[PDB]
Amino acid sequence: GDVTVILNNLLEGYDNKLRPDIGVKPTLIHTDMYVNSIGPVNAINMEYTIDIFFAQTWYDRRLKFNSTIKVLRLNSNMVGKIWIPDTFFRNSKKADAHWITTPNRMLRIWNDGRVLYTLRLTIDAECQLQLHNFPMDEHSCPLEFSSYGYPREEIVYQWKRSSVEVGDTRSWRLYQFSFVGLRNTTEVVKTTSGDYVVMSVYFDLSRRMGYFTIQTY
Amino acid sequence: SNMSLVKETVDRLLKGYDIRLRPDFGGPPVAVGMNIDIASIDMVSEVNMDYTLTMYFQQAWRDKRLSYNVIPLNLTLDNRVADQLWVPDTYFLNDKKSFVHGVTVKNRMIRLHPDGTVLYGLRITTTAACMMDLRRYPLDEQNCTLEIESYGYTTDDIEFYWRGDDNAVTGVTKIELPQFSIVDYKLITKKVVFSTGSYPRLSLSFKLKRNIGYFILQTYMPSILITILSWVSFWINYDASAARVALGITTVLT
Amino acid sequence: SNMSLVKETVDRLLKGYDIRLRPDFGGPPVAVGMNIDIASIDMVSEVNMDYTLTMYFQQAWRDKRLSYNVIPLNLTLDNRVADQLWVPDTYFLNDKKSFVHGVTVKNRMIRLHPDGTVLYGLRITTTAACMMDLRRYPLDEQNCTLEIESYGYTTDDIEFYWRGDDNAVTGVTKIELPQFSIVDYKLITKKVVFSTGSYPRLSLSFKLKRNIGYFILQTYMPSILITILSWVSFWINYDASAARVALGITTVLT
Amino acid sequence: NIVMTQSPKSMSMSVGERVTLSCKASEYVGTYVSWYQQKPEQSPKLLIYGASNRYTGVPDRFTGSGSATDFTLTIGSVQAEDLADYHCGQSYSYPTFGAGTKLELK
Amino acid sequence: DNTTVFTRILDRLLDGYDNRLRPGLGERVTEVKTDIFVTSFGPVSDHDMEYTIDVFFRQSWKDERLKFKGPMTVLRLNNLMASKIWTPDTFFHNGKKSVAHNMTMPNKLLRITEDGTLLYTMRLTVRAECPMHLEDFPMDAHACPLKFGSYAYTRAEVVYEWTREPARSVVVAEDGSRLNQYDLLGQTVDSGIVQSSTGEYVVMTTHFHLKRKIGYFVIQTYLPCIMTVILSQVSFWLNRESVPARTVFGVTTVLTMTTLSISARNSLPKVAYATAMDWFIAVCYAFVFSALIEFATV
Amino acid sequence: DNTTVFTRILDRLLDGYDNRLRPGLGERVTEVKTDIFVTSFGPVSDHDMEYTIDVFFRQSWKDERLKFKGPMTVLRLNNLMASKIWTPDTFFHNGKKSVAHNMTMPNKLLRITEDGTLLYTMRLTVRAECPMHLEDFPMDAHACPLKFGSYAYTRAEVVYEWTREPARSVVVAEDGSRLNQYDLLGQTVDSGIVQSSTGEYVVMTTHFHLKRKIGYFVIQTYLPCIMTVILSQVSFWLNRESVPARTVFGVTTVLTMTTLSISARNSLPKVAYATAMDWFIAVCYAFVFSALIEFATV
Amino acid sequence: VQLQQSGAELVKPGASVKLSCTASGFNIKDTYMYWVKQRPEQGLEWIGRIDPANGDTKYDPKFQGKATITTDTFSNTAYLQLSSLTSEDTAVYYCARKGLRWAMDYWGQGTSVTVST
Ligand SMILES: *[C@@H]1O[C@H](CO)[C@@H](O[C@@H]2O[C@H](CO)[C@@H](O[C@@H]3O[C@H](CO[C@H]4O[C@H](CO[C@H]5O[C@H](CO)[C@@H](O)[C@H](O)[C@@H]5O[C@H]5O[C@H](CO)[C@@H](O)[C@H](O)[C@@H]5O)[C@@H](O)[C@H](O[C@H]5O[C@H](CO)[C@@H](O)[C@H](O)[C@@H]5O)[C@@H]4O)[C@@H](O)[C@H](O[C@H]4O[C@H](CO)[C@@H](O)[C@H](O)[C@@H]4O[C@H]4O[C@H](CO)[C@@H](O)[C@H](O)[C@@H]4O[C@H]4O[C@H](CO)[C@@H](O)[C@H](O)[C@@H]4O)[C@@H]3O)[C@H](O)[C@H]2NC(C)=O)[C@H](O)[C@H]1NC(C)=O
Ligand SMILES: *[C@@H]1O[C@H](CO)[C@@H](O[C@@H]2O[C@H](CO)[C@@H](O[C@@H]3O[C@H](CO)[C@@H](O)[C@H](O)[C@@H]3O)[C@H](O)[C@H]2NC(C)=O)[C@H](O)[C@H]1NC(C)=O
Ligand SMILES: *[C@@H]1O[C@H](CO)[C@@H](O[C@@H]2O[C@H](CO)[C@@H](O[C@@H]3O[C@H](CO)[C@@H](O)[C@H](O)[C@@H]3O)[C@H](O)[C@H]2NC(C)=O)[C@H](O)[C@H]1NC(C)=O
Ligand SMILES: *[C@@H]1O[C@H](CO)[C@@H](O[C@@H]2O[C@H](CO)[C@@H](O[C@@H]3O[C@H](CO)[C@@H](O)[C@H](O)[C@@H]3O)[C@H](O)[C@H]2NC(C)=O)[C@H](O)[C@H]1NC(C)=O
Ligand SMILES: *[C@@H]1O[C@H](CO)[C@@H](O[C@@H]2O[C@H](CO)[C@@H](O)[C@H](O)[C@H]2NC(C)=O)[C@H](O)[C@H]1NC(C)=O
Ligand SMILES: Cc1ccc(-c2nc3ccc(C)cn3c2CC(=O)N(C)C)cc1
Ligand SMILES: Cc1ccc(-c2nc3ccc(C)cn3c2CC(=O)N(C)C)cc1
Ligand SMILES: Cc1ccc(-c2nc3ccc(C)cn3c2CC(=O)N(C)C)cc1
Ligand SMILES: *[C@@H]1O[C@H](CO)[C@@H](O)[C@H](O)[C@H]1NC(C)=O
Ligand SMILES: *[C@@H]1O[C@H](CO)[C@@H](O)[C@H](O)[C@H]1NC(C)=O
Repeated sequence: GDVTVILNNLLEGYDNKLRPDIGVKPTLIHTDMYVNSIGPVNAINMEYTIDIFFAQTWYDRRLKFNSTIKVLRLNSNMVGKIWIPDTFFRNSKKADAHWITTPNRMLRIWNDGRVLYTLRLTIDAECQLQLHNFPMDEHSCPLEFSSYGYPREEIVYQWKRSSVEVGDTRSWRLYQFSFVGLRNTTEVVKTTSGDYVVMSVYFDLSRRMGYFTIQTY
Repeated sequence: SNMSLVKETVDRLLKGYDIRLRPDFGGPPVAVGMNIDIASIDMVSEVNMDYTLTMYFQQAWRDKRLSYNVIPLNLTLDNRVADQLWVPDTYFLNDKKSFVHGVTVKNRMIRLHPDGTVLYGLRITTTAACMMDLRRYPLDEQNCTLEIESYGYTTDDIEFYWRGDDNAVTGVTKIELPQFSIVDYKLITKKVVFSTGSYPRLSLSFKLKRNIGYFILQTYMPSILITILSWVSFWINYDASAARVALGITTVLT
Repeated sequence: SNMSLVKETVDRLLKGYDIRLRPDFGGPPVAVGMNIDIASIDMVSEVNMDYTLTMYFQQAWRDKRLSYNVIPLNLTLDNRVADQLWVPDTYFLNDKKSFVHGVTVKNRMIRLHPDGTVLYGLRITTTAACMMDLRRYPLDEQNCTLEIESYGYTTDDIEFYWRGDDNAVTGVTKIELPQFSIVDYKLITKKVVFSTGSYPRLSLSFKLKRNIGYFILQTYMPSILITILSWVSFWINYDASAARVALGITTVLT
Repeated sequence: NIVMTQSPKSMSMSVGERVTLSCKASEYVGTYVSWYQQKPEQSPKLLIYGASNRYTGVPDRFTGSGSATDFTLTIGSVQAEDLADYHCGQSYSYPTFGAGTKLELK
Repeated sequence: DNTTVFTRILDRLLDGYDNRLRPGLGERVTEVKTDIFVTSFGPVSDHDMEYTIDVFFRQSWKDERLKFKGPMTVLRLNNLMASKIWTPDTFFHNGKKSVAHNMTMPNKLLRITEDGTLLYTMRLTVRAECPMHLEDFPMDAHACPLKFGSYAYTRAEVVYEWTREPARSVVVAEDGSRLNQYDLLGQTVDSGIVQSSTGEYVVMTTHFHLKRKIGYFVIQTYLPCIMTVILSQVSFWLNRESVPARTVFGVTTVLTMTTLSISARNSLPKVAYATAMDWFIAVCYAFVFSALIEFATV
Repeated sequence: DNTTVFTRILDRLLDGYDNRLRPGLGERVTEVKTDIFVTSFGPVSDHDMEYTIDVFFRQSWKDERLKFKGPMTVLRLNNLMASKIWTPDTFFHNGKKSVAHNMTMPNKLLRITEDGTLLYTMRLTVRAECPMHLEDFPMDAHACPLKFGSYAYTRAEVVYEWTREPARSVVVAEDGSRLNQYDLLGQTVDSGIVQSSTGEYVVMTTHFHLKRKIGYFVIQTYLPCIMTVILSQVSFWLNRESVPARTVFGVTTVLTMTTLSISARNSLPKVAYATAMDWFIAVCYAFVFSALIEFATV
Repeated sequence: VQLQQSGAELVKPGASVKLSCTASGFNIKDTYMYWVKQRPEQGLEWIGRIDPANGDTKYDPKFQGKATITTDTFSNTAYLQLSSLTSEDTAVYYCARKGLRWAMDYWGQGTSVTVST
């Protein structure tokens, strides 16, 4: 098929070990996030669960192609063939993608080499709760992420105005907390291996005193 | 260009590369420098006699075969390359279960330098066995440790050292624990001998002191009171048997 | 000799071997004999309505593509050969979580015979669901089963039978349970019809009778003797209202 | 057996204005209600498949809605071609059609 | 021999086959027919607000590239063949942690018909989130959903449909019911669209209607609460002069109502609102406390 | 390069090598010398009737195919070489669940001597079952076994043996003891034969002898029981008029006895038979009741 | 794309009649084939359906035996045969194809089956 020929040409002479523009300029990655759910906030382990659809967009000069097909809509089969940024969540106790029935990954490539790569993730992010004022305490704690091995000189992350959007919020697992709102942030963090662009999303959570009223007051 | 040349050099580096043989297979030992960045110490448990430790575990060694001069920059490569490169078989002797984080990809770093150095980062959560002496509980201080050594390579083949020897472990100050305070930490280098040979051992140890404030109010205060009320029986006349007997015996039950 | 000969025999056997096709792909069904050696019934929980069974699961069938006559002895090959051969897609319908033991290596066996027979063994521990009727608890007798079935192959492609039909399952009499006893067991051969076809099913089931000994001294004796204590109210003088009140309310709290 | 009650049984509403056909189902038929148009002496033609989906080459004045048991078909503005019998059918179970309602102009 | 013809057929099928492209990529829309057989409806977890379900997940679609001519009309192939061909990337919208079973071998089957039709069934244990409003607890009923659809393929490329009549397309095994405190009244299916920033996706919905059984809650909370109330009541028949007796009755009964309250609240999740059992416990507590006040006034 | 000679040596060793065939497959018996170094004797779970142990499992055997002549006498090779050659498939007969640690890399060792001897070590955490009778609980000793042998290889193909003297082949690190309530007295080894449905196998057995420490059970169950008995007896010295006081003594002493009886049983698994602690609790219980009956009759 | 249903048939009472529905532009094996009768100036009523790939047939409970749906995958045709014909069977019989959301998207021109002497 035509798409088969295009995909064969794209991968021919392609080194997925090397990021785009390796010796030229930092690779600019645009990230969006759909907060499907903010799971329970259990203070005993000092963590909270969140289910998101993470999206990342960058430009790969090696993936340019000329054809009437304007976008190559692909499944997870190609995710491991092209270069993918090594984004990781810095405050995650443990996170895993979803693998049923197949890897919950999408890949779309445009004519100009732009790549869109989304995947489904559930993260047990850890954030310290200052339990002073509990159970009247209000918390606003983050979900940070960055590139593991690429400092700011090689990978730069950037948000979008409509990057972070939330679900319905009625089916969320928050029982003793209420989702006030969220804000995003970007900064540079000094690390043993260099300086990294760290992207943060803060979820403001207000406690519900109704349950603990009945329980103890 | 700066892409064709990079691809060419990386192809040359991995062509005819024997992953089975360590750098300087027949020669002197390879020197591996260790950095740790303690992301957190999640939970210290007395029942299980262990503690969980998330950290960025970095190892630096020099490999002649991975030296290049046609490009004046440090090549960070997609961590899938580590499956094609030799890396030291470091292991933690006193760990129960540990994993490398794997979202969105394996939290692993390989960085090459023109002189041949290789930086190998890993993000590891480790539940390490830490036997505790509870004679003075909850007035006790524990000494949980992490024992790092090479499995297959003896001291004729590998030597471990702390990269910096003082600022090799970072983030201990930023660590926070609900029940413990980190008094200090020490970095030790030594060699341990087994029947199979002698191996280089690094040890990272923390001094943890229990925060008594919780326990005072939680346990001692009810005890102190109950044993105070138990004295109320004295002020009551011995004629009234029921009140005094009930008070004493219920204090014993409590 | 006896080494190059065996190597070339095994190489010829695996040459042009289509793992995608069962023995007699277009012919009659392949017969698979099931042999089990129960190692232990590790735990039986009413909370989770399941039990844990460790066993040596053996399967025997004939693959004429794996027939050799140039060497007279049964061939035992490294267990990794099982990945290059065809094995029946047996599964346990009612297992919630199960695994093949993998220390020091995958606990798997491949034994070939000159006629083409293949003996394929696994050490499997599976947590299997069995709904329990607790109406007569703790005097109840449970009947927990393991349902062995083929997934993708219908009765036209594969058939299951118990090798021996009485000695197919061994080791049951040796099993000891802290709070149970194996009254008996049965081996059943039948067929199940699904929307996608008819499949062969084998069922190994156990009759478990709960031991009342623990429950006596755990729940029955305390209640009985609390009732005995409660009756003591009658012997006390009826004037002492407070004494009898305390006695009765204490019995209710117990 | 789901019974689809279709009302009104007939209409003589004036041309050019809104028409509302309401079809009700005895049981739950999630969104598998379809609307067919049957001009005199001719086979039915599918207008709405599923609930609130238009078939290819259908005038945009047709639009349907409905969730569990209450489904309706709306025409923005009647035309001379819309003088036909309309039937609502469910496909959640073995198919059953409504009594069908006749559209008339006057 | 005796299978070299079939080996040739299979090798020809895969030859020049791109499994990165859906069937009919440019000509048409891939229509996937889905079917579910529930071999067991697992226990419902209220604290986690999820339910477990073990299913045979069946999907069928037509692939022109897999047409073949041979002695056999249907090729019953191993599961490993399924990885070499294109298969739909279905995922469960509300699935939390689902395991694909693999003992002894991957519980998957692939069947290819000479006309190109494919049947692809897999065995799964799906753990899906079932949001619940527990205002009527323990006399509450829920419609636990099981939504699923395609990841990375929009309505314009992949659409899902039920293999047979929607009412008969989700089948629950009669003997398969691992529920302890729930009753499965029935299941209901629907098909819809998911509006996403990346496009419009087809979502197939199934709702399992569960009504909670009250026997356990009766025995553990309501009958004990009524008995505690009556134990507080009997103090009125007691002698007025037995002040210690009545005081002991009242205080012990109030302590008993507190322990039942605290033990009953832990069973259900830590929801903010107040459930029916909470109101019953509160009113019983009020009754016992009023009995205590009455004794105090006497 | 200095490394080219060793690459050539390793390529010649693995050329035409079948890792599917044991050394001396047709001619002799592969004799595997075994050795264990216990880096820590994990906790012993009485309730589950199991114990955990962390070891360096050492196995040595001779492979004539791996003879080489090079500048060095021993090849200390990366553990990935172990997968390229034949290794024995040792397994633990009574192992409930084992871990082959691979942090940061497979904790395996492979040393090839110029004459073809192999040393294959690995770090394992073995959770093994230890059947244990608790009649004398808490004054009970156990000999927890650790049986291991070959899977799929009969005594006519693979036989195991201890490297050093049998009394010196299982070595326990002096600082490596994770026991809390058990005392490790020593270990004994034995070698025997096991008959299975598949054939005759060599089984290597190690017995770890454990003595339970009584201090916890002393302070938790005995002193409370003796104190309860004496507290029940104090009621004897009280006045015969103080009827409510002695009644409260009796009832709450019995309360404590029942609480101790229920709280002692959960300290050990659900065993049908009665333990020594149960007999002691029952006797103290009978004494308390005896005292109560004395008060009631007087 | 089009179902070339047979022509109008005149049948004496009590005489069986065979109605054929010929499909073109698609393979009937792909989808279900339906049969619907409409009485003179009356609502439609489903008779039965056939799954040509499998061969299964389901019927309106009121048509058991009175109707028989069969297919010829080789001929790409669907047949409806009524065992016995009475005064109530004088209607118009339609052949329909299963559609997107289980809707009867394509209908045949219909056959007039009058029962008269
Ligand atoms: C110490 O030892 C540990 C134990 O060995 C070790 O952990 C193991 O690490 C390895 C490597 O890191 C893991 O292997 C990877 O797994 C990735 C997925 O991981 C998830 O899923 C697996 C289970 O795998 C099953 O399910 C997935 C999901 O779809 C399937 O992808 C698999 O095929 C497989 O399906 C089979 O099994 C099913 C049921 O069991 C059957 O029903 C089914 O029929 C199949 O038989 C889990 O094990 C993972 O859980 C673990 O990891 C998480 C990490 O967070 C932990 O949290 C958790 O606790 C567990 O520990 C996890 O859930 C794979 O994606 C990956 O494979 C890709 O990459 C490699 C490397 O490049 C390729 O070689 C490979 O071919 C794959 O690339 C192809 O596929 C991707 C799509 O994913 C494409 O984008 C890509 O382009 C490429 O496509 C090309 O090739 C295709 C061929 O595959 C071809 O079809 C295409 O057309 C195209 O040409 C890799 O396999 C392994 O899972 C770990 N196991 C465990 C137990 O941890 C640990 O690392 C060691 N530690 C150290 C320090 O060394
Ligand atoms: C926690 O426990 C560990 C282990 O017991 C303690 O490590 C010990 O540290 C001391 C002081 O650094 C070591 O003593 C040194 O011994 C060498 C031996 O040659 C000697 O040359 C030095 O002069 C020094 O005396 C000791 O060896 C070491 N223990 C082990 C087993 O290596 C640690 O100090 C404890 N506390 C903390 C906070 O880590
Ligand atoms: C589910 O069970 C299947 C059935 O065994 C597992 O498939 C097995 O997957 C392993 C791991 O990839 C395969 O081993 C690999 O072989 C390749 C060469 O083909 C080699 O390069 C790798 O290093 C590795 O050794 C194995 O062949 C394969 N077995 C078969 C017959 O399918 C599957 O892994 C299981 N899924 C999981 C991860 O739970
Ligand atoms: C545990 O429960 C299972 C499930 O009910 C019991 O298996 C049942 O065993 C009986 C007798 O062995 C089977 O009945 C037989 O059916 C054959 C069919 O050909 C018939 O020829 C015989 O006359 C007899 O009626 C029954 O089918 C079977 N249940 C199922 C579902 O297959 C089992 O006996 C129970 N106890 C134990 C110790 O396993
Ligand atoms: C999320 O990040 C984006 C980008 O950093 C923020 O977008 C800015 O929004 C403000 C409105 O308050 C505009 O005035 C700026 O021009 C926007 N910046 C850009 C680059 O478009 C957005 O505010 C952030 N959302 C938060 C913090 O909640
Ligand atoms: C940044 C971003 C935003 C949306 C997605 C996304 N991609 C899909 C594909 C399919 C389905 C069903 C849902 N997807 C969602 C999430 C969504 O829109 N929901 C849940 C309503 C991915 C990344
Ligand atoms: C199975 C069962 C048995 C007894 C209880 C129970 N627990 C209490 C606590 C306190 C008071 C006052 C009365 N209680 C009762 C009374 C009862 O339930 N009966 C009489 C049937 C609960 C469950
Ligand atoms: C750590 C600890 C604390 C208290 C006990 C304890 N539990 C009981 C129950 C009953 C009676 C009469 C006395 N008890 C005592 C105190 C005791 O017996 N001593 C001092 C000899 C046991 C362990
Ligand atoms: C490469 O890494 C070294 C590490 O010390 C650093 O000093 C140097 O500045 C880096 N070079 C560039 C061009 O960033
Ligand atoms: C193989 O094993 C079977 C059964 O154990 C036995 O009957 C047969 O003789 C063996 N073959 C050889 C060559 O020893």
